[PDB]
Amino acid sequence: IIRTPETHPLTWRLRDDKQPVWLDEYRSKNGYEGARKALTGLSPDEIVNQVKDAGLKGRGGAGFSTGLKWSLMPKDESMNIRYLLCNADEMEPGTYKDRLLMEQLPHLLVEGMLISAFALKAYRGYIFLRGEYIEAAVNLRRAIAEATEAGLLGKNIMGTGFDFELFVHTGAGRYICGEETALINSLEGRRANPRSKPPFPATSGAWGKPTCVNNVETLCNVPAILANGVEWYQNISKSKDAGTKLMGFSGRVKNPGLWELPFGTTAREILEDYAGGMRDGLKFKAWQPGGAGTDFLTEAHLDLPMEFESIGKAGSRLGTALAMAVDHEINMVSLVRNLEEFFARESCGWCTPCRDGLPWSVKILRALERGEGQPGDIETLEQLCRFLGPGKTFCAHAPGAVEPLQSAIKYFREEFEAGIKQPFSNTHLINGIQPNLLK
Amino acid sequence: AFELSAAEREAIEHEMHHYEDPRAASIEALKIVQKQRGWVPDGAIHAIADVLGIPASDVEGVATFYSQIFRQPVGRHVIRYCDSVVCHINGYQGIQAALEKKLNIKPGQTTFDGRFTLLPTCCLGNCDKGPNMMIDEDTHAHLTPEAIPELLERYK
Amino acid sequence: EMGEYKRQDLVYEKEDLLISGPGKYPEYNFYRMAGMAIDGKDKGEAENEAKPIDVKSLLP
Amino acid sequence: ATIHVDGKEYEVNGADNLLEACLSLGLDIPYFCWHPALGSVGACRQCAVKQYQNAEDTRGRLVMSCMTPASDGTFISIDDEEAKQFRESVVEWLMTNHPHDCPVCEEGGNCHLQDMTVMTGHSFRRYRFTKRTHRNQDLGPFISHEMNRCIACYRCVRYYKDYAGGTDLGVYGAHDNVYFGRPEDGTLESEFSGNLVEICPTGVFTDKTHSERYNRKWDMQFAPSIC
Ligand SMILES: Cc1cc2nc3c(=O)[nH]c(=O)nc-3n(C[C@H](O)[C@H](O)[C@H](O)COP(=O)(O)O)c2cc1C
Ligand code: SF4
Ligand code: SF4
Ligand code: SF4
Ligand code: FES
Ligand code: FES
Repeated sequence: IIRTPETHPLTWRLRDDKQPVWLDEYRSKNGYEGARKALTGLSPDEIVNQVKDAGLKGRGGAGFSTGLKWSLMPKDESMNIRYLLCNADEMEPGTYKDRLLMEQLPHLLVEGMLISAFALKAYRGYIFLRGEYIEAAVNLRRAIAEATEAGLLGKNIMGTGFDFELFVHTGAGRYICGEETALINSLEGRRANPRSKPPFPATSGAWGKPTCVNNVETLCNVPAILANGVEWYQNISKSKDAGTKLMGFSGRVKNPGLWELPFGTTAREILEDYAGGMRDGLKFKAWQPGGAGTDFLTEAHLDLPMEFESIGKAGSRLGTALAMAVDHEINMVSLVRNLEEFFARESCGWCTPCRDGLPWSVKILRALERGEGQPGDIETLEQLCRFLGPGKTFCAHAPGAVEPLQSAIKYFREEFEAGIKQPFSNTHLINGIQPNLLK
Repeated sequence: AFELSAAEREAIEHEMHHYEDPRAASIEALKIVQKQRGWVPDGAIHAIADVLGIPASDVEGVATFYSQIFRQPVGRHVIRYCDSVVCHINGYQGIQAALEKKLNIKPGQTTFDGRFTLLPTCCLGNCDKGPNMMIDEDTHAHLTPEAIPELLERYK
Repeated sequence: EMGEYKRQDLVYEKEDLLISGPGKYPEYNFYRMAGMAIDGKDKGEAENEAKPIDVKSLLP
Repeated sequence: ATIHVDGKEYEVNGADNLLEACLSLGLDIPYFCWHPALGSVGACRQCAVKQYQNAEDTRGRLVMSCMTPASDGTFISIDDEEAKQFRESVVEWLMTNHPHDCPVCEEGGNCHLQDMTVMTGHSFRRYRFTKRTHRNQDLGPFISHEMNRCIACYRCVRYYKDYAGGTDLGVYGAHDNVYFGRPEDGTLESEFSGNLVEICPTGVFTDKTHSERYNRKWDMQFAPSIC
């Protein structure tokens, strides 16, 4: 499968031996020309308007447009200290796009942060990276050094006068650090408890200064827009989401991997053609479209385009667009138990519903695994689903945690009632006291 | 009886130079101490506190908040196997059973000779090549329970 | 049969109320249910109580 | 500013949040993490009320009344069924890991968690699994520590650090293993550390001097005196 630059704006310059493309090869393969055009012939407001016209949405699953987020900066010159943050955490399970895209293409991310910092007048950028990406950290630091010695970073960048510095902040392995307010809190060396919005980070973010936090894939889509134009960027595919996306299936498939595809591509073409369908003797039962924090879907929803709006009314989220396939042999009770165990061991411990309701669901699913379920457990899980929705908890970790549970209850309720065996016992007999035998 | 070395202190100061608030270098200071020592002892919290200038309560909260910052002593190698959902579909439990019948320990304890420390960990970002397991500097993928005895014996 | 001669002798102190055995309830023990640690009962040894996990433990 | 609570009109200060505005009128809203002297953080998720967008609405939205300003013409409901069920569920979640310690606890009869449990009307237990436990520290001669009774409302750390300026108390731990205390043993060196026995809504921090010769609040004879 070939990858021309016209339909693969991110992965066309990859190498077959999975080696990192360094500064000379990247510059040979149309490197920093968009950054040069932006920093020479374009005002920062012109770049912001071009990004807004390009319709660049948030690649982190939120779907928020990048132009509107960049337009939320105050116009005051007194608040001149502005910050750019790259969310290279990627702590969500079933998400491996950032590792591939920054292990062999770090200069693309460097150029994207350079353009996004010049468009926001931010003098400092921080790549908040997870601690498990050792090779990616080494490649990113080497790329930063190569850009610094070539004059692409630091003071008086390419003779323009804009001064920008780049740093890589390696995280210490916490899933809630991917939340942008919690990313700011973890960046400041604090416990990564999230912050309450309003105020948004665009007004008071990193150390009170205005801050823009962007995903890795958005900052990699930026140089393609700034180098190959905007009207070309909107003419990649006839869909409601301009640009491409790193998409692919994983989990007991013939060819698990990552491919750059335009929006509107249905999941069956990703499964049956790119992933080669299921393995031998494995019948497809369910799939998750956007990682561990999204609603499960069945084979009926497999013939559906993978867009934000297409999956939004389908009853799930597009997310990171890295789908997971589940066959029959995996018990859904054990799968949801592992999901809730991950979400209950990676909570930040700030607010009551997530902190003191995810262990209850974990214990209920553990009892359902061993056949120790009691009448009133599925109702408790449904109550947890009802009372951990958007706005009930302090941050958005818990709605995304309870979405797979509600989807497995909606679509696979027969496997949950197979774990309820013993009657509801909560009290033991006390001799001398006749119990209140309620009805 | 904890004394910070000169190399650790100058590395902490160099990390402090990259932030306008010295509190922001607490995570990297803890990781530097953990890399130089294997684990973060009790006096290292106070040492990082009076090097940075922040109270030791914040340093202790940061150290105990993150899972990859160790506060209890470990072995010379830390086995960190992914127990998340894609490796569950790929069957990490056979790999865990192989590790348990080899090391004869439980997840969270260390061997009697202090060689390996068995630990479950979060998603390693290698879900397409699942299951995966992390030793101190290497990430191994496409795991089988039969290859675990060959994999563990090369780490002394 | 608690009739007395002097009204002051109807004030039963702690030694006049404490009996040798459990009385009408023969098996209930409150401190097996309570969460406070006492002699012979450490934290986590009470009914429906897990063992205490330290914050410095290596588990995530 | 003008608010409408349960179809009743009230006049409140426009710069106050909804929780303190409704508490000043005598209306009852359960709350843990909010204190008048410390501000609002939105932690405990106990102060939920159903806010309507305009005068004629039926859906509403569950909002944190400690985090919601009491602006002009604000239509809210306290005694809605969804809000009351959510508050009872929050109390029930706080009661899953709570020790069976009320008779042997120095905060019994003075406990904010007891009053908020009774006020939300939660008296039936269905959580049947194990309850987490914590070791107790030694905080000095004045403050007695019992971390089992904590509900993780962050009042202690907020007061002791933002208000009292103390440096040796903080929050440690993780998802449900949060520990509020010193990093080791020793006396709290703050000169205003004694207010923790009233800031803490539970029996975590207790007056050890009172706990030596202990009696309950209804058995006390008080007088308004000067120190
Ligand atoms: C629990 C949680 C975890 C998140 N983890 C990540 C992450 O690992 N990477 C990421 O880019 N965004 C993550 N996000 C989304 C961020 O809050 C935010 O949307 C993102 O950093 C920037 O949005 P953007 O896509 O417009 O750039 C997470 C959100 C939540 C609630
Ligand atoms: S839902 Fe609450 S406790 Fe859970 S991660 Fe978010 S803020 Fe933290
Ligand atoms: S110790 Fe008390 S004040 Fe502190 S968080 Fe727990 S319940 Fe709140
Ligand atoms: S803090 Fe309150 S609820 Fe907890 S044991 Fe004491 S009196 Fe009971
Ligand atoms: S789920 Fe194991 S590497 Fe991602
Ligand atoms: S009082 Fe509002 S959430 Fe705690």
